[PDB]
Amino acid sequence: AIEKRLASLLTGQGLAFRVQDASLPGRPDFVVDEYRCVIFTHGCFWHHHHCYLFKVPATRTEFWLEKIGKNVERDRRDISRLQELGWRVLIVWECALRGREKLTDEALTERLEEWICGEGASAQIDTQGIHLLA
Ligand SMILES: [Zn+2]
Repeated sequence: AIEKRLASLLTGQGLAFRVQDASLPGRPDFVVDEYRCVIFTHGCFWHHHHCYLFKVPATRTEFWLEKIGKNVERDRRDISRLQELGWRVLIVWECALRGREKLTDEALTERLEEWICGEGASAQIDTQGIHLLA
């Protein structure tokens, strides 16, 4: 589900990028060839984030937890394969992009500028800032 916010923010920074790229593991939402980095915009429910957007469904609970667990394992392998290929990976969680605690365009823009152009190690952005992936 292509993120409007991010396409316009990346465009404003002067960067060229590909979107929803099926040629790379995980089909990353945005790919910036010039800086060897890819960006995923993950939903907090489907990818099992630890924030307030994560809610356990009251119906077929076990089924849902098993399914979302499998999504997480698949995400870990896609991220490892990308890194083995030489890509840096950023995950921007949904809680940073939409809803009550979302970042301002200014805060979000500054974190993107430093991470892309400063060649930061793989990381993830949430409502509390930027964190390494490992
Ligand atoms: Zn979240």
